Amino acid sequence: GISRDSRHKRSATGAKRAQFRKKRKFELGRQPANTKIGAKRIHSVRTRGGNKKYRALRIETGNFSWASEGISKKTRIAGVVYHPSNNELVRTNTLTKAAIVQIDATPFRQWFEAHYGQTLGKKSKNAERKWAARAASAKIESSVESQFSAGRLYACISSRPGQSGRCDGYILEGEELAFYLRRLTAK
Amino acid sequence: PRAPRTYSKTYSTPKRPYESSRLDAELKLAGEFGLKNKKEIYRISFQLSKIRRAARDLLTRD
Amino acid sequence: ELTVQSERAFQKQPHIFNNPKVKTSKRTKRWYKNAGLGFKTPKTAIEGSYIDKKCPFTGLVSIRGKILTGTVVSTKMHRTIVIRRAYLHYIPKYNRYEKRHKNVPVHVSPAFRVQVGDIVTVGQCRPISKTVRFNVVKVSAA
Amino acid sequence: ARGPKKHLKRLAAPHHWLLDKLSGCYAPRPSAGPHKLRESLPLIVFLRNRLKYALNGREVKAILMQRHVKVDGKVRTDTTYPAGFMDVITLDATNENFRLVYDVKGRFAVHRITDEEASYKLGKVKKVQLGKKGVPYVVTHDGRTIRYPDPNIKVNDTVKIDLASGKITDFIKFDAGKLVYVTGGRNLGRIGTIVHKERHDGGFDLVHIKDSLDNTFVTRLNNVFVIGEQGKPYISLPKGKGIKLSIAEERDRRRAQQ
RNA sequence: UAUCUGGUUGAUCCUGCCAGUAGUCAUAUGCUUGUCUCAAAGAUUAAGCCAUGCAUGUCUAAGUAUAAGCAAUUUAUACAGUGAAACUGCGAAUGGCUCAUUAAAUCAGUUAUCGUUUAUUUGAUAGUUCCUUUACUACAUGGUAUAACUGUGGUAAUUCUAGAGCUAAUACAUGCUUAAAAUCUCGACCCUUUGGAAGAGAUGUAUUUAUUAGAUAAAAAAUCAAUGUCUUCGGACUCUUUGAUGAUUCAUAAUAACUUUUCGAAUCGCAUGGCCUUGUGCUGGCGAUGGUUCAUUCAAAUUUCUGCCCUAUCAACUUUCGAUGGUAGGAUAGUGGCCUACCAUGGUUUCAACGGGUAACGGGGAAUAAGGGUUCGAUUCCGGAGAGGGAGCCUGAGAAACGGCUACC
RNA sequence: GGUCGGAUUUCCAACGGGGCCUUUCCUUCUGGCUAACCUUGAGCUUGGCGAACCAGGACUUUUACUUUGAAAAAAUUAGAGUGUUCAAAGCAGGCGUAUUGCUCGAAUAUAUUAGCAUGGAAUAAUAGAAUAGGACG
RNA sequence: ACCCACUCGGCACCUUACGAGAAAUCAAAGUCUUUGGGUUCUGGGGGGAGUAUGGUCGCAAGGCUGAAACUUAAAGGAAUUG
RNA sequence: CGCCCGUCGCUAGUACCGAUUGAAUGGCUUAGUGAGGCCUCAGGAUCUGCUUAGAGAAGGGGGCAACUCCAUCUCAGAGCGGAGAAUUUGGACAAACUUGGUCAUUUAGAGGAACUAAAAGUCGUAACAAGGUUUCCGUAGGUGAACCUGCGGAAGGAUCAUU
Repeated sequence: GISRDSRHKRSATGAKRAQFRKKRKFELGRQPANTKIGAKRIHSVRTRGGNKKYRALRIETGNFSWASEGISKKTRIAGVVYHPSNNELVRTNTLTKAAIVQIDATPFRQWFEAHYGQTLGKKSKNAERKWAARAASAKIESSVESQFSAGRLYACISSRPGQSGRCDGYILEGEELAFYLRRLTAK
Repeated sequence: PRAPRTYSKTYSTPKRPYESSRLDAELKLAGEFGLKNKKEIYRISFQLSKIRRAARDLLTRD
Repeated sequence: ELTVQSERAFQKQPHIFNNPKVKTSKRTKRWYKNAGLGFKTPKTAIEGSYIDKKCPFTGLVSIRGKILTGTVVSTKMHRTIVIRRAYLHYIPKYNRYEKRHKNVPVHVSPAFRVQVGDIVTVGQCRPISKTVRFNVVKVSAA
Repeated sequence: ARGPKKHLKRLAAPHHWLLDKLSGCYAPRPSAGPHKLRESLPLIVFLRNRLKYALNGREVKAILMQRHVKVDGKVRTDTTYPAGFMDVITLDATNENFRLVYDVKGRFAVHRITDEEASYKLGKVKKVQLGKKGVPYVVTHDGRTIRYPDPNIKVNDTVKIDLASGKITDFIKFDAGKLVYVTGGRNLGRIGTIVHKERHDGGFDLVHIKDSLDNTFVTRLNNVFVIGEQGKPYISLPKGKGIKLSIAEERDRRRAQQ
């Protein structure tokens, strides 16, 4: 099986180590997950000590946080558009960590309307008072406004689905948002 | 696996074997004290030598 | 050292959420930590725009265990160097010693500016790489 | 070797049990428990080689199974349970209560005591932490884990316990000038009345310690064991009280008690 | 117990070696051998091949028993005694054998896990499980085999197995049943606008993500975005609370969601105890079993400094296709070139790298001695490796298992 | 000898140790201890300069060396005691009023280098402020 | 250019033998069993053998490095008398 | 009449060179084939829960007469699903084999050239005295053999000596 040690590697001087042990179970590795989109499939594997490990596959939907609002909603995923590690993962649309994807943006939109009563893109006394108090925060910024206009919003995957069965992440904002859209636009 | 029983002798052979003086003296001793074995004689001399080494390396000390 | 976000990824300190909505003083935030044992987190690390997560101060890499001192001899690597531990192994039979050296490599932050000959002490941290275990905490030259 | 050990030879078993290098080439392995392997006394070696109340492990299992015995207020019907440091054992037969403490000769003594001196014990705090749901707790040197103690109770302190519950009768903090007991090193069994200490921040907090003959020494702060305050011990102490007289002084002692 | 002797010469002094001499838990052999006690023993050559037979199975009071097994319940109509076989649960990863491998590798001392798993024991630990949450649902408790067995049997042979009929569970798949408050939302409604509002859903545990708190060198001043506490609405403003750590994004707590859904006892033996609202009502003990989390203990894996025999008739070595580092990601139980994508081109070297050899596993130790030392150390204890050579993997907490499977030789 | 060959005093002296001054700061700021308190109340009173306890801010140029300690698994080795009938061994044994029973033991030493702390500062090197980016300021 | 005296550095010399060494002999071949100022290079009985091989240099002749098997009790140094 | 050198000749041994594209053994290994498991794309025998599903027509309840209500053995047919082996794509792991290369460890061998040893072998007599041409060192040549000769060097020389 896939080893995880350096008794099969070279020393630092340039010296082939000798053959010392047989491969183990506590120095092993396993194949990547290569998590994809559509028709959620999660095979599980038994690990060292029970200690289950949800090998993600074909994951269609995931969770995404907006930290300026402190909220965290469930959403589908349009597809990945950029990965620093490999344009191949970008092309083949394989979800991993640090992964730049597009999501529906509709739950965030409708929540914004329900919470502030302030439009995006383009009543009762209690809710009116609520929105009047929650005002001065419907001014997020131009790029997110455009992305809510488009209905496809840029998020970063921060989970490890092949280890967790969970595509979780957060919407991009401001600095890294500008950095990554610049990377996309680089032509 | 059973820890092995210690064994250690109680004698020591002569350094140099054939010295007529040594042999006749220890023969006198054997023939007066009724002994059979230079083994026994060496054994007693070895005990004496052990205690004498102790005496030396003790009176060396303050 | 022209650009902190030189690489394709977005290098930063994790979890340090600089809220773009509030516009407060010190536009960007920075975590840090006193390493302990009488060490100092330098002001270049405090004011630094850099990231270098493998640093003990701004990063998340606890120093703990053995400590060593040596002189730097290499600088040709990226946030990593090699030192020389000149010491003397004793021989009881001949009752006298012999020079030996072991060139351990260490990790270095942007918090230090190191030229060759700068004597330096480090701290045992976790395995930074195949070759490395230690990280520099004080320099002793100019 | 591919998994946990199960056996134990003699001569890997510790010294202070005084197990003999003859009599079969295998030894009683202390099964896991609230105490370590080495600073622990199995009940088999206890009953079979301290009292001679039995001769063979078969007899000892008969005893443990008929339940004349009980540790921590519980029967503890295992032949190789770790009777560790300070611990209490109560025997209906003879209405005895033996306590497990050390002697200066580096051995687990046999301290005959009464039922109330059994009904309380001592325990060194090993650490303190905050459990889930905001329940502060601590854990002792005998695997006992206890909740909602005084915040004044901090690390290296010692507690005196009810033995019907794991709750506290009282506690004693660590500071300069308190009576202690030693566990580890050449000083196994000493009682030496803390005089001062030293930090060396980074490892090995050390303590300078001397018993009432002015005789001083130095020990590790995790090997010491604080038993209360200077003068009064919270328990009764064995022959010697941790003194370590000379070979010749002890020779003269026994020659007076010929 | 810091010891010498014979031998080159016709003789002498010397160098210089030889032989002699003493010992060995160092072996073999020879010749001989009456006794007591202790005891090594197919390592050296072949880690060469192996017939035959054993070497790990296992139950209580207490998981499942109608053995068409055996005693007798007669205190028991369901058994309730014992009890093969079988299901189940544990363990079979320890022991034991050998030393082939292996020369910075194991190992020995010495550090760390602020970088991780951990059955088992031991100490603590699951009011929150009705999910259109009102009929959607037994909780004095729910569903399913299936074995054993009955018999049909099939191969020359196998711890070979099919076919048909039963039946059990701590085996499987499921499953409700106990407080109180407290914030959010809504939000009926009043409408007020200083703005007041009934009523409704949530909150246990666990996983994953994002966010906040998790602290605290020193004292006054100017206001307000709007006075905020209560008002003399002149403003008095205090009150404030946070543990450990050498040091943490630590322990730990809360907001918002995620979960294909984790745990929250349908188990078992004894003893039968108390209230009367006189109901098989309600409550009750000593236990065993298992069970989420944390800690502990026996472990385990990685890890810091130092240290290894002979060789230069081995001086350049490493990097194609990982060698040195870095970023991102994957995998791992976990860090990390462990692996990949991309990138800089570095890294070790006469202070002997690298390569070769080793009748080399290492150490604790053994013989031997004035000291210094030399030699040996497979070999009873410690750590490693292996099961005919290699590779792989299932089960499991734990194996790369070999008295377990798959293949090749 | 004040004990009948034990132990004490002024002890003259030596021996090594701690401290002050001799141009000899041999880190100081915050603190509480304010300490040693100049603080004195009549002969035992009310108030001195922070390490002597401690938390820190602080300069802490580098080593080798050397001392002490913790620690270094047992067995082994040396070695205490011990009548396995002696002995090799082993760690047992011994004593009773032998009915209740009593009772010392299973020491101690060694443990290389390397690693931690550690008093020292001789010895050996070791940078220091010179077309002063020099310290006190 | 000579003489005298002195001086530093050189090639060496005469005598002693305190000292050394196995002896011849030696102003170092001394200040070494009362064993240590600093450093380099080489030898470990005689032969085999400065052979064989492998590298390496040279046109070559040959050189530098350079073993083993096997054999043997002596070879050898300095002096004495014959 | 001492000691002694070498060739040649006999006997025995040890190692070396050596054609033999020598032979074996083991290790590392390019390339190629590449099993076998494991993961992933599908697969779908098979079993199986739910939802209806209409009727061949029994039973009883009701217009008691056609007719009507529901259960019923029945069988399609339909979806809603659960598990699902054989087989299967691709991937990493990668035994073994073939072939070369390479590294070391032993080994056969016609013959050739050496060395050593061995009571009395032949040829001479090079060496030790000025050894009968003083010896030796290096180099070159010569010849049956020791060995000779030339060029330079030394004294271990047969001289420490010519004012």
